[PDB]
Amino acid sequence: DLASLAIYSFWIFLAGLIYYLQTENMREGYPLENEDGTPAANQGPFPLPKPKTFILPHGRGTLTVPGPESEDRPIALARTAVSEGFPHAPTGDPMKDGVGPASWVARRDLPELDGHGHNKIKPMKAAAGFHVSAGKNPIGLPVRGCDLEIAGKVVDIWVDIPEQMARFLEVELKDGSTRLLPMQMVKVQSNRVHVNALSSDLFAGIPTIKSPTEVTLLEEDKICGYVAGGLMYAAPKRKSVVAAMLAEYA
Amino acid sequence: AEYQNIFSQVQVRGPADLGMTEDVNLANRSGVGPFSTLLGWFGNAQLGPIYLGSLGVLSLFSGLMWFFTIGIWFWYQAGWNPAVFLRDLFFFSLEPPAPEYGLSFAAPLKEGGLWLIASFFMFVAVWSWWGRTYLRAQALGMGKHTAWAFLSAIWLWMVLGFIRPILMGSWSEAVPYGIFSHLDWTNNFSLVHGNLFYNPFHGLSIAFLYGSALLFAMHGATILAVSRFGGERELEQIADRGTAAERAALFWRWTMGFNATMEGIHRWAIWMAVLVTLTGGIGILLSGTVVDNWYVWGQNHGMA
Amino acid sequence: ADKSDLGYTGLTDEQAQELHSVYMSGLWLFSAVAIVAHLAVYIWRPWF
Amino acid sequence: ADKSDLGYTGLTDEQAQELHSVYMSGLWLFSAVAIVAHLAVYIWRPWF
Amino acid sequence: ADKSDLGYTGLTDEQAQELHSVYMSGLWLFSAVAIVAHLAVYIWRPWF
Amino acid sequence: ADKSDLGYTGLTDEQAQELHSVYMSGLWLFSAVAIVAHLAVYIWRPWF
Amino acid sequence: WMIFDPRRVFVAQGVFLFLLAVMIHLILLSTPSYNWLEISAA
Amino acid sequence: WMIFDPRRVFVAQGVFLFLLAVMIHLILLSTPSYNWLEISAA
Amino acid sequence: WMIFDPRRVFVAQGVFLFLLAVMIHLILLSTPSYNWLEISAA
Amino acid sequence: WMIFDPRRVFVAQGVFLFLLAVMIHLILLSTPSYNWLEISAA
Amino acid sequence: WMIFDPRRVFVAQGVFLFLLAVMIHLILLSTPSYNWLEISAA
Amino acid sequence: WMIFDPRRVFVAQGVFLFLLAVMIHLILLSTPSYNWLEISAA
Amino acid sequence: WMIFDPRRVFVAQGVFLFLLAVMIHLILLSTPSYNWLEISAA
Amino acid sequence: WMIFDPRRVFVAQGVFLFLLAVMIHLILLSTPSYNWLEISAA
Amino acid sequence: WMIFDPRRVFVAQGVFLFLLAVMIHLILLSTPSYNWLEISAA
Amino acid sequence: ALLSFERKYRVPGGTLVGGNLFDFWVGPFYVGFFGVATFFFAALGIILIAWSAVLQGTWNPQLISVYPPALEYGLGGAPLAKGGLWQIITICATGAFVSWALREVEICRKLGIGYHIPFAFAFAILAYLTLVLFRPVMMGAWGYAFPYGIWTHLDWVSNTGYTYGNFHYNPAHMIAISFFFTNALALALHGALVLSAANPEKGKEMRTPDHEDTFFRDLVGYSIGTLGIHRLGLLLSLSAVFFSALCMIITGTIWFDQWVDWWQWWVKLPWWANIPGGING
Ligand code: BCL
Ligand code: BCL
Ligand code: BCL
Ligand SMILES: CC[C@H]1c2cc3[nH]c4c(c3C)C(=O)[C@H](C(=O)OC)c4c3nc(cc4[nH]c(cc(n2)[C@@H]1C)c(C(C)=O)c4C)[C@@H](C)[C@@H]3CCC(=O)OC/C=C(\C)CCC[C@H](C)CCC[C@H](C)CCCC(C)C
Ligand SMILES: CC[C@H]1c2cc3[nH]c4c(c3C)C(=O)[C@H](C(=O)OC)c4c3nc(cc4[nH]c(cc(n2)[C@@H]1C)c(C(C)=O)c4C)[C@@H](C)[C@@H]3CCC(=O)OC/C=C(\C)CCC[C@H](C)CCC[C@H](C)CCCC(C)C
Ligand SMILES: [Fe+2]
Repeated sequence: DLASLAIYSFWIFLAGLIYYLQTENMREGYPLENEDGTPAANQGPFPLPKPKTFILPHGRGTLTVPGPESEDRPIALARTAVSEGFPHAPTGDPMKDGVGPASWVARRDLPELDGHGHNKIKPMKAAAGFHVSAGKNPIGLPVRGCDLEIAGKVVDIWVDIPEQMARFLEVELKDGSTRLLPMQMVKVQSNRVHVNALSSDLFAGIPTIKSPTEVTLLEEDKICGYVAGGLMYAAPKRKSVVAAMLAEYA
Repeated sequence: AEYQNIFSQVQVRGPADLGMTEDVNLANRSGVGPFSTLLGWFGNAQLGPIYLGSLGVLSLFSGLMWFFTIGIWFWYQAGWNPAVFLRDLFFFSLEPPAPEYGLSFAAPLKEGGLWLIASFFMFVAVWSWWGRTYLRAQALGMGKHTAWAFLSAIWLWMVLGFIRPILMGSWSEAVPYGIFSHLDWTNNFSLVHGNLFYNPFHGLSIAFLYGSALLFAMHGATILAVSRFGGERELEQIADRGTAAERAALFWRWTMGFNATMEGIHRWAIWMAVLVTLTGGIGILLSGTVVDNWYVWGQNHGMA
Repeated sequence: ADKSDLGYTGLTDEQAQELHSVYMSGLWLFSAVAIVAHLAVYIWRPWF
Repeated sequence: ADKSDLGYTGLTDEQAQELHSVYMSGLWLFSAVAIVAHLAVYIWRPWF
Repeated sequence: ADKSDLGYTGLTDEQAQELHSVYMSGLWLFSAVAIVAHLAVYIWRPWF
Repeated sequence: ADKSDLGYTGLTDEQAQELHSVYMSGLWLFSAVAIVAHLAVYIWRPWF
Repeated sequence: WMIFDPRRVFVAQGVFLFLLAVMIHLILLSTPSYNWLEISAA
Repeated sequence: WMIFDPRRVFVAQGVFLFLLAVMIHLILLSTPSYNWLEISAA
Repeated sequence: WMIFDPRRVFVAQGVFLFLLAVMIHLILLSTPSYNWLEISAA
Repeated sequence: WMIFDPRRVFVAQGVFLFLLAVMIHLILLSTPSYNWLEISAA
Repeated sequence: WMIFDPRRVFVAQGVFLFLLAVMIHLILLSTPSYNWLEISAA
Repeated sequence: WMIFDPRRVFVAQGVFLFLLAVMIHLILLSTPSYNWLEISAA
Repeated sequence: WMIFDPRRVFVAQGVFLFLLAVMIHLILLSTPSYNWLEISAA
Repeated sequence: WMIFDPRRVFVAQGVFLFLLAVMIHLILLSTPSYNWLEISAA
Repeated sequence: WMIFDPRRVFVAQGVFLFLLAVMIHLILLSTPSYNWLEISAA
Repeated sequence: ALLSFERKYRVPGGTLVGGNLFDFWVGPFYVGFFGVATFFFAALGIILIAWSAVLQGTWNPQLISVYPPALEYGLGGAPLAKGGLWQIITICATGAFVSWALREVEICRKLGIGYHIPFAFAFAILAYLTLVLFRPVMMGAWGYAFPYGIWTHLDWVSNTGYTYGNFHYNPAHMIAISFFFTNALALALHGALVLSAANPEKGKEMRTPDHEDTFFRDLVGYSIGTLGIHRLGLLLSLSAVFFSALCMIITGTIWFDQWVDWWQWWVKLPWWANIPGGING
């Protein structure tokens, strides 16, 4: 048709594009809030749109995103500097309130639903998935903490169907009160598991699941998030933990 | 035989779970393929089922017969022995009617032979398989975005042997057939049009292919990094922002200087895919009847 | 200690004995004194 | 603790408190000098 | 643990011991050092 | 353990026991090693 | 929401008109007619 | 109200004009007529 | 719902008067018959 | 008040002038007709 | 129901008068037979 | 009941009314046999 | 059975009868001899 | 301690004099016409 | 048990001779000299 | 600057030795212990494109040229602009890339995500550095490299890019495009994947993780999971870098001749050695 023609519909329309896209990327999180709960200093060169249609996956009603941004979940920090930019500091222990590394938020009590008529996640004792018949079978195995010390025995699996991949290692204590712990943070070398995230004297800090079967969405934030709690902090400052944090490969 | 429980990765197998039933069919889905548990403790291990009929036994069969059309022009030169066939499994070659016959299908089986048949069986091997990334995208009630990166993908296929070399009066302007043949054409459209560098359409067609290792070099790293929280389930993180959507919405803001959402990261991933072969769709749709040279196009618009 | 709503911070007088006492170090020595820096400029060398 | 529905702010009367200082008069002398420092240029040098 | 008002930290009385000894005399350990250091730079070598 | 004043830290007089041996004598013998080198470098052989 | 106040006019709106300056300046200072900076000697 | 300076005026706003001052000192020199220090030896 | 206004006229339609203003201004300056403003040289 | 006096006041003036002077040395090294030993060459 | 109505048939109705017009305005303004806005001399 | 009805009559209605017309408009406009609009002086 | 019926019947009439027609409409106009819309003139 | 002793000036100033000496080496060891260690054969 | 009585000798027996003939026929088929399908003509 | 849920994540540390000495948030941008270093490297290298401008003759980014050192000067340096300024941008840019890939680790120890992100820019330091530290280092000097520009190395990738004949002939390269065409094969889908969940046709429920085994199994037949496409999307884009370094670790230092002279060790076989056949015959 022409030598210089189609490009002047490319630097104009397709340049009206990173202005149409970056907003569809700056929805969740925005609008901007400061460090207490207050209309912020700005929003950006790509201002945020008012949310559109999001029909919910399991008839859960009406929620519009960008959605919850305000201060509903509990926050507590002891300020060391007042001007915006410098970090904050926990009041008590940083493993107590949940400020800094271990991150979560208050969600509504409903287990992730998929399809057939039951929750997304269940163990092997309930959802009789795959059993044990012939040969020697490694279900019921000892574990080691980040302090290089025995913690508990994992004796059951949490199975899956659509994605065929187990998710949790239910650590039952001697008390019988079960403690929960995610999947992409564990490494077993030989016969006994060795953890490097949480010591064997900090496992009750992660509270228990009130239902041994229900996997609600309020409770999938700390169980897989507290592992970060001892990834930032643990453990200052001298001695045997320095030979357990630095170096290494995997 | 039993099924092992290796030391924490982990896995438990899936039994007889097909999927959903609303608009698809399931009777043609005859048998769930035998599960190759290839120590499937990393990804998955599931085969079947799938959609069967004639919206399907046409792409395979036209793929086949297109696939069959170029391969016997590899056995044609061999000497009728299977030794030369794998020795030149690539050195053999095949093209359409001569640059002085072109549009004419009247080329015999001797010379400009087996290009009119493969492109005839290809033309029902990808225009009824784009009618299955667009139709099975409704087999339940979903969108069609899957065939909106496939309608700008068979668009670089809508110049190379369709729209250029048919209203240009030449089949030799359509691509040779096989493994080695078409590479004396990826270095033939290059000596000819004056080096396609100063051609910022093929050139900025490349500027949407060097960026799909700038969006996927980090996507398979970062969603493998937020996984220790629970953002691998990409259908409970968008509206119901998960705890892997607060281990990611700060990172790239702090780093390079802009974050996305869990609906947001799939909107730059396919705005660096629907424009790969589109700017090069326009970047082989303008390398023809405009200015034949791009060295004699790169001295008229580019410094002026 | 935690904070509340608009407009901490803010707010006073950590905005009046602080932010008022740090900001005007860029709206005078670069606003009015730059016109004294204009002195050796506003004729060297625009006029030929 | 934070805020409520659209908009807040808002709000009456909080709209004309933080959106009428460097936006109403902040873009008024910017327009004044856009006629003041333009009329001395209306004549030089569109004319030779 | 944190205090109340203006300002911290800090730190009365450290308006004339912390924010004037390594802050205003910094405009002396480099600004006044420039007075004697520049007396052999402005002529090397704008005047060749 | 930290103190109060300036520098503290400091840490008076850890401001004159560690800012002396490697701060002064480190940079004074970085001035007794750098100046001297020039005296075989200034003229060999920028002049050619 | 949508657009706030005290952050744009300090570092962003300061490079919104300066950006709009050099997209006007870099055009009218090179045409074979005007100049008014180089054309003042010869 | 709002905004920040005890963080933004110590090493964040003082070079905001170093964005605008030092980026236009470069253009004022390279010119083979203005110069002010470049062309005076020939 | 589904779309916006306090974001499509305060910052969108207000840039729809600058996006469309200058584009053809230099399309009718590239085509040499108007010019229209260059009264200096002549 | 705020900021840092026992921290970021002896380190905001050590990699800040070195990030405004010694990096600025490179542009007056970008001369090779001036230059403080290239005068022998030109 | 069907497709977006309070979303799809208003703000994207613009590109029906925007992108459609412009590309058909493309292969038209150039042809030395049309031009129409180049006619000046007579 | 195996496929759709609603979605075809608004968004997939264009691929039979426009794209069919627009990529066919180009070929009949070109051939120096019709013109209508390239007639001008004929 | 295996399959449903009465909803594909508005697209198997929609775009089907032209998926058979478009390719056959493109071979009879290529020959300069016939054309019928190009030759019924002189 | 005003600054850090066994942290900022036992090896970190060792990459301060080292960050200066060698970046200029490949300016003085270089240069098209100095060398006096390379050009001794030709 | 151990040997497929039902599984191998009906459905896998078909593809055994099938493959034992397919690309071995593609050896001495239409050879330069033999042929015996191109011969009984000229 | 911070998001609405960025009230809590704000915690110091992360950096290596010394303290929070460098770790201050400036804007949305993270300025950590590798922060005023990347401010140091950035405000030092943009003028390293403007240095080779007063000498070469081109200030414009069109044809700015800081050429690689001459092919024959040795293990030392070069002239000025033709290798010297080239050798100045050598530890300014490569000084910045890892003032940033271990400053990402100043955001990975700070929280507790997977250490897999400071790992994918690392292949960007395994195809670039297959051009400075690898090939130029051995066969003589830094002369076996390219000019820095945006265009200069283009007509360097073209004209001086047929020196091994026809490069499609290269088998390390071929298969460092065969991971560069499937690069975008598993993204044009994966990208449409999680848009059609929330927004189907209009008003229809959002989808769940079991409509992925009735679509992609309803597609090509394979379904390695929902996190099995962030582990076959990193099998797409990182590997177009070290099988490309492969035909830049074997190409010029071992086989500086044609690599179309490579596909004639497939016919030299005692089976079909003295007996040609197809095409060749
Ligand atoms: C516009 C310029 C040319 C062209 C430029 C190039 C260049 C450059 C390259 C190719 C390459 C390829 N091209 Mg091509 N190609 C064109 C456009 C096409 C189109 C199309 C129009 O839709 C198709 C179907 C193809 C087909 C192909 C593949 C066979 C091959 C690898 C692509 C890839 O990365 O997928 C990989 C993933 C897939 C799922 C595709 C499946 C194909 C298999 C997996 C790869 C084939 C490797 C080899 C030939 C097989 C040998 C097996 C032997 C028995 C040992 N090309 C046009 C005609 N194309 C690459 C190549 O290596 O060529 C041989 C290559 O570098
Ligand atoms: C001198 C060398 C020139 C040059 C010479 C050429 C030539 C010649 C060509 C290109 C083209 C292109 N160049 Mg170039 N190019 C140069 C520099 C580069 C560089 C670089 C060194 O940075 C790169 C990475 C590229 C690569 C590219 C691409 C951006 C572009 C083709 C896109 C494509 O292939 O997708 C194609 C993908 C598709 C069409 C999708 C497939 C759709 C089909 C219909 C579906 C069939 C799938 C099939 C069923 C699969 C079967 C699966 C089986 C079941 C296994 N060029 C230099 C400057 N380049 C090509 C182009 O088109 O220009 C824009 C082209 O012809
Ligand atoms: C005869 C022509 C040859 C050919 C000529 C060449 C030449 C010459 C080369 C290649 C190279 C490659 N070719 Mg080839 N190539 C051919 C045609 C093709 C086609 C095609 C479709 O036809 C394709 C897809 C390719 C693709 C490939 C890759 C396998 C390989 C480049 C790897 C890479 O980019 O990562 C590597 C990534 C990097 C080097 C980037 C490093 C990351 C850095 C750290 C980040 C930069 C940051 C930046 C400075 C800052 C900017 C950001 C802003 C601040 C915002 N070639 C034909 C067969 N090809 C290159 C190669 O193999 O060497 C490795 C190469 O030199
Ligand atoms: C196989 C690896 C693939 C890959 C992965 C990858 N790239 C990445 C990342 C990852 C994971 C990031 O996390 C980081 C990022 O921010 O995300 C986009 C990045 C990045 N990839 C970028 C670019 C890039 N990556 C490329 C390629 C690739 N990246 C590969 C395909 C390419 C091409 C096309 O080759 C480019 C141009 C940057 C946007 C960003 C790197 C951010 C960064 O590290 O910044 C540091 C730089 C400075 C502080 C500036 C100082 C440098 C000097 C001042 C000047 C430098 C001189 C030099 C010659 C520059 C010239 C550039 C061009 C003219 C060549
Ligand atoms: C945005 C540009 C990117 C892109 C996009 C893209 N590619 C796509 C798509 C999209 C949206 C699809 O929707 C479609 C797809 O379904 O992906 C899996 C596809 C696709 N892209 C593919 C490849 C591909 N991707 C490419 C690249 C790219 N595609 C870019 C990176 C290229 C290049 C570079 O040219 C190619 C060649 C395929 C994986 C797939 C195309 C699916 C298809 O059309 O196949 C139809 C099915 C057949 C032809 C079956 C026949 C099989 C053989 C032909 C017969 C021989 C085997 C047979 C089994 C004989 C044995 C006998 C038996 C009966 C026993
Ligand atoms: Fe993904």
